[PDB]
Amino acid sequence: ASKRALVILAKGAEEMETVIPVDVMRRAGIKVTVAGLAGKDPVQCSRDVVICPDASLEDAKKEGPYDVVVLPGGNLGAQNLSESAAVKEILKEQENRKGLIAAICAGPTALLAHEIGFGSKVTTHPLAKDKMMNGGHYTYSENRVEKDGLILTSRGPGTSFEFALAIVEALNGKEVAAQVKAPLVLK
Amino acid sequence: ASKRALVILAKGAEEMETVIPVDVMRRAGIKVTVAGLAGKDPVQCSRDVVICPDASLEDAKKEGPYDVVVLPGGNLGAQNLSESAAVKEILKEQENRKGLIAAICAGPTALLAHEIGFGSKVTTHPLAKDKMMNGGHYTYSENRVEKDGLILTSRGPGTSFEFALAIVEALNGKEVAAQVKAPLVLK
Ligand SMILES: *[C@@]1(=O)C(=O)[N]C2=C([C])[C]=[C][C]=C21
Ligand SMILES: *[C@@]1(=O)C(=O)[N]C2=C([C])[C]=[C][C]=C21
Ligand SMILES: [Cl-]
Ligand SMILES: [Cl-]
Repeated sequence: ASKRALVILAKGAEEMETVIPVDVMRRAGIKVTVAGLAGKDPVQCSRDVVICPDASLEDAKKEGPYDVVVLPGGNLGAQNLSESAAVKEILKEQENRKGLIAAICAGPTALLAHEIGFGSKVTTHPLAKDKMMNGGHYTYSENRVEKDGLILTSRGPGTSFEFALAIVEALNGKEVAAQVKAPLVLK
Repeated sequence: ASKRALVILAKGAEEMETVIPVDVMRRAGIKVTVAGLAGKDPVQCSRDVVICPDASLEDAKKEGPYDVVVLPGGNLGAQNLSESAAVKEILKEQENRKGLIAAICAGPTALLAHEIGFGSKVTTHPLAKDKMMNGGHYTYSENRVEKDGLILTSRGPGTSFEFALAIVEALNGKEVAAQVKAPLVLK
């Protein structure tokens, strides 16, 4: 049975941090749902790329749970995720069931907002560190990708391939990740 | 005056190779037009990410010329670009005016199709080499990014940041490219 990923797409999401994981996960044979926070309508990302979601979050929630819940960054996207009671509910559920939660750049700050994964070692974008560390609820890491307990985090657009491949490894194993990686022409 | 980029978006385009250059160029202050080959409607990319173009190609052509014309890859996207008389016209015009032409992965095969830049040193995805080299009209390179005469080429999703930053350097200079690069958290 194929693994399933939920990628939550909010206004102001970093479009690279959205598309790279979506695409790489699909290359891995993961069934990915790009779910619009606001509804079914197209989403204006941080650098004005407009992406049509596969479904509203409301509807995608009905088809859960998922093997991974993915939170892109972009400061304003992460802020929208942080303010959402629907996101809170999804993440709490995922945490309760011991499922993978993945977040990149400023995305991990939504974990703080929703009180998810306290005590975990995490990374963020350098510019998001102080926000993430308010209260000392996590242990900070400068690794490009970090993973502790349920929580997989990464730093920025430039770590998005590494982040995506870590998700692939967690869901489908090291061999599939390596097979997906090779045709990408990564460094 | 800001530099201007035309990114031609066809069905089957590799969405990473589309979004990374769009986003990075916008970070550089370049005015980017994502132009839909088929018209104004949303475009289903290779891994099913759906992107709404800024304009149809028909309309974007009217606002040219541009400082760079960018051809994403994705085999089926590149094939659609290769078959298009409108693309032929745009590239011929850009070549005639000694403007930058940039293409990635299988994207450079559209240059072959349209007889653009013969004699240039080029790279492609490894799997697109034999197509690109049919007739020996170009000189092949294994560099991650290659640039010769008017023609800037690159290899794959994993070289997209390098490709984008090369475009930024060509248009806006080395210092802007470096400033845009730093916050990305590239290796
Ligand atoms: C991330 O994409 C993000 O979420 N925030 C941020 C900043 C402030 C700079 C560069 C990259 C990013
Ligand atoms: C490129 O994106 C492309 O245009 N073609 C291709 C192939 C065949 C494999 C991996 C990446 C790419
Ligand atoms: Cl941001
Ligand atoms: Cl392809």
